[PDB]
Amino acid sequence: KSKLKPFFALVRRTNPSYGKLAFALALSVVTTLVSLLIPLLTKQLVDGFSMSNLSGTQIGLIALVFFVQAGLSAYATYALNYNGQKIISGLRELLWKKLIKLPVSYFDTNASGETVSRVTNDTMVVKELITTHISGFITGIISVIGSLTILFIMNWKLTLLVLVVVPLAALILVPIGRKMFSISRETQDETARFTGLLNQILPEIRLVKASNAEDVEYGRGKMGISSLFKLGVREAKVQSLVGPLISLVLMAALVAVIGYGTAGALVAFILYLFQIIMPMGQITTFFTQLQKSIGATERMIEILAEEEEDTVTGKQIENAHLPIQLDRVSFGYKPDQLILKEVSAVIEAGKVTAIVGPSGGGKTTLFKLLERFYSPTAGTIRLGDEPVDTYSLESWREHIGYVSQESPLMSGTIRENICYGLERDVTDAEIEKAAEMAYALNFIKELPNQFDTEVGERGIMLSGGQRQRIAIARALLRNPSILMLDAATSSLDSQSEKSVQQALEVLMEGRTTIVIAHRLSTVVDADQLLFVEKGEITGRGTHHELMASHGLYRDFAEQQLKMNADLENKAG
Amino acid sequence: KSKLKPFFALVRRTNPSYGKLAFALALSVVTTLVSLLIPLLTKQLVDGFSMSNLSGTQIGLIALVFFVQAGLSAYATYALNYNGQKIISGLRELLWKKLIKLPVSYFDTNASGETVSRVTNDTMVVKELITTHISGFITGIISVIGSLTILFIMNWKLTLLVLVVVPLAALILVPIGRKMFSISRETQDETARFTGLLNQILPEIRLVKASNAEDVEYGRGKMGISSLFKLGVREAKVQSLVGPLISLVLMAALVAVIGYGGMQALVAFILYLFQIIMPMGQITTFFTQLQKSIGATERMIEILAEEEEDTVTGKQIENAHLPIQLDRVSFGYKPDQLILKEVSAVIEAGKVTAIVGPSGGGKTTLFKLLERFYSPTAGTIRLGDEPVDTYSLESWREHIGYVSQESPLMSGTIRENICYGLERDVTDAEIEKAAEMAYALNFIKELPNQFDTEVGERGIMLSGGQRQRIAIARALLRNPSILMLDAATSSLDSQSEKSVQQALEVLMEGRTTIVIAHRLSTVVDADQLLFVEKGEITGRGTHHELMASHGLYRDFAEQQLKMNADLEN
Ligand SMILES: Nc1ncnc2c1ncn2[C@@H]1O[C@H](COP(=O)(O)OP(=O)(O)OP(=O)(O)O)[C@@H](O)[C@H]1O
Ligand SMILES: Nc1ncnc2c1ncn2[C@@H]1O[C@H](COP(=O)(O)OP(=O)(O)OP(=O)(O)O)[C@@H](O)[C@H]1O
Ligand SMILES: [Mg+2]
Ligand SMILES: [Mg+2]
Repeated sequence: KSKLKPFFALVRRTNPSYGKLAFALALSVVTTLVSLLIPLLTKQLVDGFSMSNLSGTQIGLIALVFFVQAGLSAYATYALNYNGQKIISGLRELLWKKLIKLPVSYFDTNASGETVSRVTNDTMVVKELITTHISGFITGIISVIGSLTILFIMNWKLTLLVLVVVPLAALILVPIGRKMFSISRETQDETARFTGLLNQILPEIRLVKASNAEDVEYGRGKMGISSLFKLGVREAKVQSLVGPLISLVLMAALVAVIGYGTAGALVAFILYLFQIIMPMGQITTFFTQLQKSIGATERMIEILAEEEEDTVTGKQIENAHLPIQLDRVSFGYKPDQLILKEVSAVIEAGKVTAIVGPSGGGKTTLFKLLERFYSPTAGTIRLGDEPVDTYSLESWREHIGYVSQESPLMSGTIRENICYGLERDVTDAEIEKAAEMAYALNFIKELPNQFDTEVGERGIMLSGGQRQRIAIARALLRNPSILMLDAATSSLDSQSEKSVQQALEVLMEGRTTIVIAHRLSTVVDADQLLFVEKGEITGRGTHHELMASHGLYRDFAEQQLKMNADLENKAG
Repeated sequence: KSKLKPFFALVRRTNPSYGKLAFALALSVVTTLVSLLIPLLTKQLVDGFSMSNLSGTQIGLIALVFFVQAGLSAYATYALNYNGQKIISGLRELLWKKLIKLPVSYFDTNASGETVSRVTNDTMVVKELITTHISGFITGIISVIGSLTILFIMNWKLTLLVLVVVPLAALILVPIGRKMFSISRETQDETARFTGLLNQILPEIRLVKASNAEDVEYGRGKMGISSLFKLGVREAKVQSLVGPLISLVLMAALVAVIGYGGMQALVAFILYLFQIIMPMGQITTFFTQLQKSIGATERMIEILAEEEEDTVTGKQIENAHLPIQLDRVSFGYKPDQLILKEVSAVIEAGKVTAIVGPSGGGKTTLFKLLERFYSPTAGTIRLGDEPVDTYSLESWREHIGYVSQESPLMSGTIRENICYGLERDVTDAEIEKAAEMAYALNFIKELPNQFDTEVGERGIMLSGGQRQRIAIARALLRNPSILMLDAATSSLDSQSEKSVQQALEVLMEGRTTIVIAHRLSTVVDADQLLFVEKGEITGRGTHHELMASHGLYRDFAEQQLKMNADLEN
């Protein structure tokens, strides 16, 4: 609740910080000791060196070493910074591993392109910190405890002033440190908004060439930056406010010396007291910059509490192959506004089931449900009269292939877009058979050499027709028990998909297959068919069995029949 | 060529840096003066102050006021940092405006998700810099010139040592500054690779749940970070190397005082000489961190030389409406491997032309050409017997609508996905007619209130079916002379698109329309049709005119006829 205890708990999860820093902090302490001891000895030494040269050859060597050991402080600056580079790299490690094992039901709410900078830019603020953080704080805290003990009159008999220098200053940093905390949470919640704007803009540059967007999306960037980030000077204004305020209470201690305070002691008293400031200007800098870190990490804390959606809790059950039964499952994408209404159907093995619905139904959502992404409230999904959750959470995903309604590809270099299914044993003499079972090898070999070809970002390299045929090979290399085709009519011609339908029939005969498609002439011979509508389903059986029996549509097909009856009489 | 002259030229383009910094640098100079003058006066003052409380009270209250002007240094630290915040914001301004006016023929080569961080993270390295950069450099350079003049014996009669302290140190920083420059260009060319990895991964999280990717794409991140960025400690190792090496030449000057002065003031000479180090430790820090900036900006320079693809060179010609003629245009996406082979066809006005080709042809690469993105080598594109380049470069884009083969949407809040065509005069009582002409208003009004609805990143809140119908409204709000539909069969059903075809026929009758589509039953009544194949075209005329006459395919249609003959029997 104190916003401080989790932060040291946060760096605690990066384990190996304790080892080398403990050595690294130690020699920086004695670095403060030798810098304490240096200016008093040389002024007596030179008087000592009036003798000069003799003491000098030997002491020249001595000083070189000594002065070489004055350069040993650089090794402390190195070794702190090395463990400084360790602690940031542990954050980026632990942030990234949590980031992909968390449920997909998070990412739909908040902006994948926003949270990505919270890996980078909400760590790099601790790199610049941890030099000024540690090294400045330790070098002062020994000097201030080194001051008042040698200011021995003022901590045993004149204590009533050295109990004013810290606590009255401590009241001053409290609104500053709180305001410093309310700023660093804002900028770091706006760097993420700023980078999130651009990654939702820059890959879509072909649309932003709409010739009126370029005068506008530039204007959104400037309104992104200058109204916020030059308005990030609000940090720097308060940052410079600390200057007078440390002194404005410190000189208040200085005027206090006449209210309570022989004369031979007063002159030495001023001499030691003015050695406090360059120490005191460091410790307050640390307490400022510390609260800068917290607001830059307070957002990063909450994304370490979301609940680890991939479990490997496989109880006794992964392997056998049984039919799939949906049992009154009703899904809500938002729990007060649901779109699926206790649908109940059975997916028998070895036979291609299909799903056909109009635009706006629950077609694709039932597929994302059948990857067990949500497993909603009312209803259970079972297989073999066994509930699908208790098998495992996502080792059951391994048995299934899946292609989306769109065709997604990462920064591919084509052969790696197909590869990571079996992920270790790709068997290069088999990918071409997965290409031949997808009509891919025909229009790949004329390109420069399948490996050597590189797709774009979202896969621009290849085009749109080649995109869909590439992604369908991903499911046909994983060799699944259960296929899941979402759009086999998406971006491909009738010449292609006839080879596709004639290919997977050799594959899938004891391996059941759920495929939805537009344009019902691709699922006419399916062994089952469904007609889903707005979260409800009103159909069963074969298409010929459904056309004569059911009287709901009776022209969904005839909407597509009359679009094809024109082609006969126009040709003959 | 010197890698330095463009950098000061780079900040020169951010104009207003000259104004306030000149005031800001000035009072920091006299801040160095008062810090020079302070420790000598007080030690003589306290002996005169011991003339009691009286000596202190009334002069000392001004000394508090004097100590308030010691806090005036903070205002210099502020005003430097304020102009420090100005110069970074000018970079992000000038980088962003150049970034979107440059040709699309750049972005296909290098990785939009890579170059985006070069807006942010290759500017923020100058923010931390410019405090340590300027303020540290100015506060030393006056002190070192303030030292040797008060070390007056050693710059007129013992000069032969103060001509060693700088130039022999200057040899030492040369490999360091060069190595420091070869490091900062690497990390900043790897922050961009690291962020570019994630934005090509994180929005595709539904695919990365392939259950074997999570154990792998996590491993690519760690191999991204730890093999490179904990290996970014190579900076910090050389960064700490400067410590001995400034002194290891400085004490070499110290041993030199007996080689020329030992046979011949010496006690006061040591006292002023040891005041040089905390100055000298600042100036070398500046020359280190300066070369850190250059490698973090050398990549940023070259993206200010690419050539401004939107010109507003409209010569005399924007407005009239004439047919479109392609004349032997041959496009290469790579100039030694071209895919379009001097295609020649004519697009007559008022009549829907279509294009149908198999997978792998040049069907869209002719649409992206028809937005004048490339305008390739062999051949000219003309309209009205007038070449299309000399009209304007992209004010001609305003007359045209266009939807892609995919359906793209930005972070929308639906009404803003349709809005920025006319971009100032959206006329809220008309968007619904642009929705009614796209079969959008039917399945929008049941959602929570068209404005209030928000799509996802790539429209993931909306459907796939709803995505395509939304994007097609964008062209039907701009009210074009020329439509360009790329996939009216993409993600939409036969119930939808029959309304779509029956809608735009009321719109397009004197407004010509180029539409490609799968599944030839949507272009059967087109007034012209083309059959493009691998960059070549082998068809003309009407479909019924092409089916009997041409003998190339003769079963491209029959490939789709026999798939529909099963539905009757
Ligand atoms: N936030 C959301 N997440 C997931 N699905 C949503 C969300 N909001 C709405 N939906 C619904 O998801 C449904 C299913 O989309 P689907 O996968 O069926 O697209 P499709 O298969 O192309 O079919 P359609 O043609 O009906 O869009 C849509 O009806 C849409 O209303
Ligand atoms: N970024 C790119 N720019 C231009 N051409 C590309 C690019 N990436 C790949 N290509 C090549 O351009 C060819 C043309 O594809 P096109 O633009 O016609 O897409 P398409 O209309 O979907 O093609 P099809 O419908 O024939 O599959 C592809 O075969 C591909 O080899
Ligand atoms: Mg889908
Ligand atoms: Mg296309």
